[PDB]
Amino acid sequence: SKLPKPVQDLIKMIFDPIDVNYEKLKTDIKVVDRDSEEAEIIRKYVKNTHATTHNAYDLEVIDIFKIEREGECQRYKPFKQLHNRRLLWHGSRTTNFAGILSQGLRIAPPEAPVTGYMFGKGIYFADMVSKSANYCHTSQGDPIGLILLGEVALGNMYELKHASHISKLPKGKHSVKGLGKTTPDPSANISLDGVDVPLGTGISSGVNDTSLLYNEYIVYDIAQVNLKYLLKLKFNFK
Ligand SMILES: NC(=O)c1cccc2nc(-c3ccc(C(=O)NCCc4nc5ccccc5[nH]4)cc3)[nH]c12
Ligand SMILES: OC[C@H]1O[C@@](CO)(O[C@H]2O[C@H](CO)[C@@H](O)[C@H](O)[C@H]2O)[C@@H](O)[C@@H]1O
Repeated sequence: SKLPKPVQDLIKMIFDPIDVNYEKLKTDIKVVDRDSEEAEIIRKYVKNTHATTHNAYDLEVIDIFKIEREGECQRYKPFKQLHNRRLLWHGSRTTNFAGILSQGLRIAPPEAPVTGYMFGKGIYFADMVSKSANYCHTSQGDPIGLILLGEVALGNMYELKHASHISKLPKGKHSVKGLGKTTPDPSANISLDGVDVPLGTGISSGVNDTSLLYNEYIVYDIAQVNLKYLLKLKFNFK
């Protein structure tokens, strides 16, 4: 295989020779240099947005991959210039990633219940790396996890303090923001190619009557998501 060794390692991690498995993902995968500005920004995002109540583990970045899923950017076009585009976290079990990279993030079918979907059947993201990392269900035995950075086209946000359990938004609303008590310091936000990166260290939001500790972002159209990076993380438990 002519692929870089980090990419070979990733392929083995989420699965028949290696190259056919790579072509099975239908995804261009490049290694972001560890000494690049991209990598510095992403490591800062990981460092600053770890919650205090997720003190069960520390996160260390092993490898950062730049991913382009076949056809995804072509279908994100309708939302490419939509205001309020943010770079957000999405965690998931390693076992799922083979699907995620080949089919993209997807929404539960209409026949599925709304139980367990705090803000309806959609695609969920976080601005706190620990909140997304919790959804990797990493164990002390296998302390390596995968997590996505995705450009989400949030547009006009429906800001909610309590759960709705429905996936239908009012007219002129493109996403839902679950308001948490703690948000990244907005004066530290930066723009990485027209896309906001809320990598500020956590502070209080002032939102009082909220059921969430940290923010959530939900979109209800797969075309509103554009995966940009895939991180491999060492979980260091206490
Ligand atoms: N992955 C992230 O980075 C991420 C980030 C921020 C908020 C997030 N919410 C989810 C989430 C939601 C819903 C589901 C989901 O299949 N429920 C349906 C199944 C179900 N029945 C339940 C009944 C009770 C309690 C929990 C339940 N989950 C999974 C993940 N993932 C989030
Ligand atoms: O009521 C939705 C509101 O937003 C728009 C933006 O074009 O549609 C977005 O929101 C819906 C989410 O439920 C989806 O129908 C659609 O895919 C999504 O882009 C408008 O259609 C509408 O005014």
